[PDB]
Amino acid sequence: KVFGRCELAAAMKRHGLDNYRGYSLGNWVCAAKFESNFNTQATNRNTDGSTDYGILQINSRWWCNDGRTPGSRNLCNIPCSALLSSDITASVNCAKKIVSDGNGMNAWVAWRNRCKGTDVQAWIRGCRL
Ligand SMILES: Nc1ncnc2c1ncn2[C@@H]1O[C@H](COP(=O)(O)OP(=O)(O)OP(=O)(O)O)[C@@H](O)[C@H]1O
Ligand SMILES: Nc1ncnc2c1ncn2[C@@H]1O[C@H](COP(=O)(O)OP(=O)(O)OP(=O)(O)O)[C@@H](O)[C@H]1O
Ligand SMILES: Nc1ncnc2c1ncn2[C@@H]1O[C@H](COP(=O)(O)OP(=O)(O)OP(=O)(O)O)[C@@H](O)[C@H]1O
Repeated sequence: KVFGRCELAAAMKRHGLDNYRGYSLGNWVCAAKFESNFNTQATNRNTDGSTDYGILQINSRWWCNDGRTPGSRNLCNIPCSALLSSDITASVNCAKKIVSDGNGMNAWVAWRNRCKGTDVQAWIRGCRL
């Protein structure tokens, strides 16, 4: 599923990401925009043999199991395929674990490089949530 911007904002808010660990909703929408272009099915392989999955590009070395990543830890205790669903629940639940882990949203490279410190509230402007 390719979400619209306000559609994803509303879904993320329904699933409890607004201000989760102090990160406002626009941070999460901005991260999804630049990680996956709002496409739940996005997958991208990394140099180390892991792959990133879903709307928030969660990686198979630490967070989910894809059966092909040496040293997989599966800290979200989920198959990576679950992070590709049209229903964002599994991605949200895993993202909540990631952002609680010490580095906050710096776990998402696209957030660090394209969202952090910017006017992220713009990502929810005009939306009826
Ligand atoms: N009665 C239920 N039976 C089974 N699962 C449930 C039930 N109520 C809630 N859930 C679980 O809640 C998870 C997420 O909540 P829910 O499906 O209600 O979100 P939503 O508001 O429809 O989401 P979105 O706004 O993204 O469409 C679902 O994956 C489902 O597993
Ligand atoms: N892949 C990553 N996963 C999680 N946190 C990360 C990752 N890469 C960087 N960070 C953290 O994000 C924050 C900023 O990252 P960055 O690499 O830019 O900072 P740094 O090397 O500590 O120095 P500076 O920000 O001063 O240039 C730091 O806390 C860094 O530890
Ligand atoms: N400062 C830290 N010291 C030790 N372990 C840490 C630290 N920060 C995070 N971790 C743990 O390291 C593992 C990877 O966390 P991290 O936030 O770096 O993940 P990631 O951004 O998805 O991966 P990567 O850094 O490989 O790109 C998790 O178990 C996290 O709990």
